[PDB]
Amino acid sequence: RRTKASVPAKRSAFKANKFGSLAPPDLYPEFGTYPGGGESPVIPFGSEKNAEREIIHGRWAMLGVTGAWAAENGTGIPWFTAGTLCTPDDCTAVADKFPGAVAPLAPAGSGYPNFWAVLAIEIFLVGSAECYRTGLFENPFPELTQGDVTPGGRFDPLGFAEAGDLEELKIKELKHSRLAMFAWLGCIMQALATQEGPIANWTAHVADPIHANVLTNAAKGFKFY
Amino acid sequence: DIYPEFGTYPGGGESPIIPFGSEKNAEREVIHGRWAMLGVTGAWAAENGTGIPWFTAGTLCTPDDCTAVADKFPGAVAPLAPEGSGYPSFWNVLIIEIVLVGAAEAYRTGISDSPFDDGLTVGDVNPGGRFDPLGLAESGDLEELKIKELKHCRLSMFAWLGCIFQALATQEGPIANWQSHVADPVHSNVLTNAAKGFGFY
Amino acid sequence: RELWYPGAVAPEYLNGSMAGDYGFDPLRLGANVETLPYLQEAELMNGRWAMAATAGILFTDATGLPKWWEAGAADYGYDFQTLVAFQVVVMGVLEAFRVRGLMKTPDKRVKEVKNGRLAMVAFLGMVSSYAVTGLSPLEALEAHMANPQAVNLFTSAVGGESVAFIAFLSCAPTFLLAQKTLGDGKEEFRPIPW
Amino acid sequence: MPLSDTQVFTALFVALITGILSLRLGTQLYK
Amino acid sequence: MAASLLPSIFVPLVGLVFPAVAMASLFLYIEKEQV
Ligand code: CLA
Ligand code: CLA
Ligand code: CLA
Ligand SMILES: CC1=C(/C=C/C(C)=C/C=C/C(C)=C/C=C/C=C(C)/C=C/C=C(C)/C=C/C2=C(C)CCCC2(C)C)C(C)(C)CCC1
Repeated sequence: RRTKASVPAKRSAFKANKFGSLAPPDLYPEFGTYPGGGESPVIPFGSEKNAEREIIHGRWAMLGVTGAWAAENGTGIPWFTAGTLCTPDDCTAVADKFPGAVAPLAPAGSGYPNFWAVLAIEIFLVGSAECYRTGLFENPFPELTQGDVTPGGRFDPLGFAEAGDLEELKIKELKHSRLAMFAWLGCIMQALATQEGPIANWTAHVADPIHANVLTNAAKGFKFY
Repeated sequence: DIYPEFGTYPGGGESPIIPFGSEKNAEREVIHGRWAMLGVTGAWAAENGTGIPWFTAGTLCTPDDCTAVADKFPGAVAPLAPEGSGYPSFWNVLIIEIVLVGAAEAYRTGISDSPFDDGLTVGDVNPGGRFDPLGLAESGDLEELKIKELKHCRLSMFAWLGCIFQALATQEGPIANWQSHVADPVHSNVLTNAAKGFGFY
Repeated sequence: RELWYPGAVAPEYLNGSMAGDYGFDPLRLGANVETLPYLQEAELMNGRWAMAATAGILFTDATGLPKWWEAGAADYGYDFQTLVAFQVVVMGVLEAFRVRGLMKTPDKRVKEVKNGRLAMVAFLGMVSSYAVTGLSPLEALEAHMANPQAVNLFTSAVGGESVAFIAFLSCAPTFLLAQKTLGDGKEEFRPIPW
Repeated sequence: MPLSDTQVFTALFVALITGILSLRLGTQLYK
Repeated sequence: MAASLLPSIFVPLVGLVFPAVAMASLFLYIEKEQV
C-alpha cells in the first residue's frame, strides 16, 4: 500500500442548477413570524433552542402526517391502530402493507419481520442518527455542525439550498412544518373524537360537507355522550 | 458533575425547556416534590397494606360513614375507633384536618407569626434550624443532600403524574398495575392497554 | 504486630498497611502490586456477602422460617425468571456504580475485615455441616452441645480428612521454621507466579 | 469392599502434601 | 462420593488443565529474557 491521493473530480448524480427564490420578497405574510425575524405573536419565545425544536418536530410531523396519509390510502388501516399489527407476537401481518410491493417484508411462511428484530434495528439505526444529529455520540461529519437543523452538505445531494435562495427555502420549510404539526394535532384529535382514520374523516367530510363535521359528531357526543 | 441527568438544579443551570422565571417557581417546585413524595409513598403503602387504590380512598370516609378507616391499618393492636362506637367521623377528622394543616401552613409561609419565634425565616424551603433535630443538615455535605432531595422530589412527582394517568387509564391502581406489568411485561404495557382500549375504545 | 502464627515472617509486600494484615499469603496471590487492591476489595465483598448471609441464615433458622437450603423452593410472589431478571438488572447497576467508585479510589476498617473473615468461615461451616450431617446451623449447634465429646466434624463422614488437615496445619509452621533456619529464604519462584 | 470416600480423600490430601514437598525439593535443586 | 466424581474431574485436570498451565508457564520462563 502506497498513498495515491489522486483527484476524485466527481460531480453529483443530480446537482440542482441555480434556480433562486420562487417566492415573493415578503416571506411570512401569515399569522406570526419566523424565528429571528420578528416578535412571537402569542406564545413567548422559550429559548434559542426552541427554533430548532420547532424545526425537528415539524420535519418529524411532516413525515408522520405523510405516513398516516399514505398508509390509509394504500391499506385503509388507521395510523393509530397500525401499531397493533407488528407486535412481539404476530408481526408477520405488518409485512404486506405497501401497495404494489414487488415482494413482502415477510416472504410467505415463517419468513417475517419480527417485532424484536424490527425494534432492535430501529433502535440501532434511529437512535444512532438521533444522537449523531445532536451533541450525543460524536460528529462523524466534521464538515457539518451538530445542533444545526440545516447542515446542508451531504444532506442536500441535489443542492436545492444553494441552487435557490436559502432563507426563503428555510421559511418555506418552516411554514410546511407548522402546517403539518397542526394537521398532526388535528389528526390525533380526530382519532380521539371519531375513532376513525384521517382519510376516513376526510372522505366523510367531503362526501356530505354540510354534515360530518366537529359539531355533527358533537351532536352525538363524539361517541361518549 | 453533581447533576449528570438531563436537567440541572435551580442554583445553576438554564432550565432548558421552560424558562426559570420567578424564584417563587423554584420554591413551589420543591414544595410540590416534598408533598408528592409523601403522596406516592402513601399510595404505595395503602395499596400494599389494604389493597385499596388511593384515588378511591376518599369514598371510604364520607359524612355518613368514616368508620371503615379504623380496621384498615395493618397490624394495629386495637382499632382506630372506640370499636363499635366509631367516634372518628368524616367531619370529626375534617375539623381536625383544617385546623392542623392551616396552622402548619400559615406558620410555614408566614401568614401568621411563627410560634417558635426562634430566628426561623418564613419563605425558605430548607429552614435547617429546628426541623433537623438529628443534625444531618448540619453534618455532611448539605448542598449534596439538597441535590438528592431535589432528585427524589422530581422523580416522585413524575411518578405521581404516572400514577394519576394510570388510574385514569387502567382503573386498577398503581401497585396493581406494577404487579400486572411484572407478572408479564411483554403483554401488559401502556401500548397493550391502548390496543385493548383504556375502557373507552 | 502479630502474624498468622507465632514465629511467622510476613511477606515484604505485606507490611501491615492493609487492614487485618497478619502476613498470611503462602501462595503469594497478592504478591503482584497492581492486583493487591483488587484482592483486598474482593475480600471485603466476599466478607460482606458472607456476613449478610450469616445474619439471614441464623435469623431465618431461629424464627422458624424455611431452611436456608430449602428457601428457594418456597412459593414467592414472583417466579424464578422475573426474579432473576430483577436481580440481573439491579445488581448490574449497583455493581457498575461500585466499579466506577473503585476506579475513582483503621479501627472500623479492621473490624469490618475481621467480621467478614469470620463470616466467610462461618458460612463455609454452615454449608459443610449441612452437606455432611443434613442439620441446620442451630440444630447442628444443639446436637454438638448435647454430646460435645463425640458429635463433631472430626467424627463425621469427613472426619479423617479433617484430622489430616489439622495435622498439616499444626505441623506446617514447624517445617517453615526449619526452612527459615536451614534455608536462605531466597525463593525466586512464588506458588502463584502471576 | 470398596474404599471409603474418607480414605480416598485422606490419601489424596497426603498426596497433595507430598506434591508440595516435591515442589520444595525441586526449587531447592534449581538453586 | 469419590468413584462417580473424581475421574470425571481429574482426567480433564491432568490431561487438559495441567498441560495448558505447564506449557504456558514453561514457555513464559524459557522465553523470559535473562535480565
Ligand atoms: C505415579 C503414580 C500414579 C499414576 C501413574 C496415576 C495414574 C492415574 N490416576 Mg492416580 N493417584 C496416584 C498416583 C498415580 N496415579 C496417587 C498416589 C493418588 C493419591 C492417592 C492418586 C489418586 C487418583 C485419583 C483420585 C484419581 C486418579 C486418576 C488417575 C488417572 C488419570 C487422571 C490423573 O492423572 O489424575 C491423577 C490425579 C492427581 C490428583 C495427581 C495424582 C498423582 C500422584 C500423587 C503424583 C504422581 C507424580 C509423578 C510421580 C511425577 C510427575 C512428574 C512428571 C513425570 C510428569 C490415571 C490412571 C483418576 C482416574 O482414575 O481417572 C479414570 C482419579 O479419579 N488417581
Ligand atoms: C412542539 C412544536 C412547536 C415548537 C417547539 C414551537 C416553537 C416555536 N414556535 Mg411554533 N408552531 C407550532 C408548534 C411549535 N412551535 C404549531 C403547531 C404552529 C401552528 C399552529 C406553530 C406556529 C407558529 C407561529 C405562527 C409562530 C411560532 C413561533 C414559535 C417560536 C416561539 C414560541 C415558543 O418558544 O414557545 C413554544 C411553546 C409551546 C409550543 C407551548 C404551547 C403549548 C400549547 C398548549 C399546545 C399543545 C399542543 C397539544 C394541545 C398537546 C396535546 C397533548 C396530547 C396528550 C393530547 C418557537 C420557535 C413564533 C416565532 O417564531 O416567534 C418569532 C411564531 O411567530 N410557531
Ligand atoms: C409543579 C411542580 C414543579 C414546579 C413548580 C417546577 C418548577 C421548576 N423546575 Mg421542576 N420538575 C417537575 C415539576 C415542577 N418543576 C417535575 C415533575 C419534573 C420531572 C420531569 C421536574 C424536573 C425538573 C428538571 C430536570 C429541571 C426542573 C427545573 C425547574 C425550574 C424551571 C421551570 C419553571 O420555572 O417553570 C415551572 C413551570 C411549570 C411547573 C409548569 C409546567 C407545565 C407543564 C404543562 C406540566 C405538565 C404536566 C401536567 C401536571 C399534566 C397535567 C395533568 C392533569 C391533567 C391531571 C423551576 C424552578 C429546571 C431548573 O431548575 O433549571 C435550573 C431543571 O433543570 N425541574
Ligand atoms: C478443590 C476441590 C476439588 C479439586 C481438588 C484437587 C485439584 C485436589 C488435588 C490434589 C493434587 C494436585 C495432588 C498432587 C500430588 C502430586 C504429587 C504427589 C507430585 C509429585 C511429583 C514429584 C515427586 C515430582 C518430582 C520431581 C520431578 C519429576 C521434577 C523435578 C524433580 C523432582 C524430583 C522434584 C474437586 C474439584 C475434585 C472437588 C471439589 C473440591
